[PDB]
Amino acid sequence: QWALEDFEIGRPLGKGKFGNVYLAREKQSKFILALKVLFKAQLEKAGVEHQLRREVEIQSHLRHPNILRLYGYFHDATRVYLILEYAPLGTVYRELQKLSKFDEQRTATYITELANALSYCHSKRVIHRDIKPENLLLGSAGELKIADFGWSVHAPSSRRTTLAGTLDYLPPEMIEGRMHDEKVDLWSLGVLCYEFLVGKPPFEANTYQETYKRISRVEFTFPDFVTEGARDLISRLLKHNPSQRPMLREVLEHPWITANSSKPS
Ligand SMILES: Nc1ncnc2c1ncn2[C@@H]1O[C@H](COP(=O)(O)OP(=O)(O)O)[C@@H](O)[C@H]1O
Ligand SMILES: *SCCC(=O)Nc1cccc(Cl)c1F
Ligand SMILES: [Cl-]
Ligand SMILES: [Cl-]
Ligand SMILES: [Cl-]
Ligand SMILES: [Mg+2]
Ligand SMILES: [Mg+2]
Repeated sequence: QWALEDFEIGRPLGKGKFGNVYLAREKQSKFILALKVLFKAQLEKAGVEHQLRREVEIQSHLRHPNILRLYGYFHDATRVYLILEYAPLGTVYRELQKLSKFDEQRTATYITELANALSYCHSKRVIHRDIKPENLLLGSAGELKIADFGWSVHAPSSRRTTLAGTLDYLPPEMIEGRMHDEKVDLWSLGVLCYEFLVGKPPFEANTYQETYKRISRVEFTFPDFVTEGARDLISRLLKHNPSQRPMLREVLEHPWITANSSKPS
């Protein structure tokens, strides 16, 4: 139905490994959206056609306040275009660069919004597996929305797709190429909570080889300013054994979360 001629393209919004994303306006309605442009040659070479389909499958059917909407799609023989909800306050990645560190209220509120969205997905045994700040977007009232569901699978799962950039948000069972389930997202929530308070993730290292070792051996420490309550929650999430990490319900009722979040569970 939609074609490229139906849109006026504008401000570049961001670049991922595959997605080139631009502000755009539909001519007849004046509707503002984010147009995510993918190159067919690149998708084919990397073998990630199935990730494009998964992203369309999940995000086109949902209507959750903390998950980014996908409205539709079209294509033209060199490119595929995804028509996305525009997030006008940008990425959490950009916001952390701006502020350097988040206070406890902002942090606990974001973790609440993340746990609300992921609780919905886990109830369907869907695991995201790629929760990192560049994939977390902000709505007009500063509310967090999870995006980029291309890596998502139903649990339990193995891995057949090659890992890309950083290891920093992935748990031991994922980097070691073992069977995995919902608890992968709980580990990543712990990594985020640390990174939001401290300004860098807990296993950050200057080589890939060293990052891998730090993750596999769960080697992290806290700076002096991180409070007892935040240490308790992060320590519960960053457990080597997935079965020992809490359920999202238990995160949402943790005393430090309920004391500091400005949003309810
Ligand atoms: N709906 C959106 N609104 C505003 N910016 C966006 C939106 N979607 C993506 N971006 C920007 O584009 C970048 C890449 O988009 P993403 O969907 O993650 O592509 P990839 O699948 O290639 O990682 C994001 O990290 C963000 O900077
Ligand atoms: S992740 C939240 C829930 C969800 O994924 N629902 C859904 C919608 C459409 C298709 C499939 Cl497989 C789904 F799981
Ligand atoms: Cl499809
Ligand atoms: Cl350390
Ligand atoms: Cl353990
Ligand atoms: Mg991305
Ligand atoms: Mg993607």
